[PDB]
Amino acid sequence: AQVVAKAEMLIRRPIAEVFEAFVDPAITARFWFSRGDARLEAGKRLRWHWDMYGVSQEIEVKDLQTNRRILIEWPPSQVEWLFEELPGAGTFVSIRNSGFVGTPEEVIPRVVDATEGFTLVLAGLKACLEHGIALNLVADRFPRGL
Amino acid sequence: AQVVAKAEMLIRRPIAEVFEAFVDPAITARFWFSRGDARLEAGKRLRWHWDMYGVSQEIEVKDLQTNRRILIEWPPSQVEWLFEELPGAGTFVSIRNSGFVGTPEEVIPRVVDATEGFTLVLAGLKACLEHGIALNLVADRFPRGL
Repeated sequence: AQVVAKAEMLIRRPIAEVFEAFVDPAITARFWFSRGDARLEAGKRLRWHWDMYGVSQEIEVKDLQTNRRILIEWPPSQVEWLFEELPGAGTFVSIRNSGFVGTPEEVIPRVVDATEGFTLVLAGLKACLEHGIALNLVADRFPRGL
Repeated sequence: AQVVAKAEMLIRRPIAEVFEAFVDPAITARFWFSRGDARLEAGKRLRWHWDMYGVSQEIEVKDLQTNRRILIEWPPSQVEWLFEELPGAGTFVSIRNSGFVGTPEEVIPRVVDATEGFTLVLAGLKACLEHGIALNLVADRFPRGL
């Protein structure tokens, strides 16, 4: 029974726009990381940077199906995005993160943190695309002086 | 040693306003449930309603410490809010939900569901108090159709 961190949300915009919001880093940087090196494409390695932490990460696009699926791997934890149209209303986005190894008891906190983090990604996505607002959920989860 | 679903977030408003957003259902309903049939007080038995889902839950306020802590029980799962002034930034809010039973792949999907759910509460809280916007995360998490 694979242990999966999961977050899902309806985004009330067309699927081509909601999919592009994860492919084009100039959009993704409105709600998730600080900057990304390039557009996602199948088989490509690239870096995502979180300037407000100390952190960047090289990722590899393992699968990219337009308006349907994104699978990326960190060099073997993986994160899958699935996009389904809800006709007339928008795009239902589902994020699943797998690859947690260890005692289940050491993984419960890791699964908690990943679930909250991808839930933040979707809520920021929604505020950005439906309201034009930068909610700053990623930065404000870990404020200075914490 | 207990399993906790948990979500935390900085809300950039004064602690008294951030605390009151959970005590007054005319405020809480802007980002979480549909309605609540009383203001929270120590020892009160209360119902909260999610009319969009046809669901309602009776809750008991076990502890209410003004601007510091709320502890609610459902008939026994418990949810704790802690509120802490980050003087140079705002109000850091932490939600911890305990009362998961079983220790395997039985509790992990439920701690995931709960972590996602309380993360949505805090992002909606942030959007409502900092931007005055109803993000509608709760209703749009389980859209009818699909």
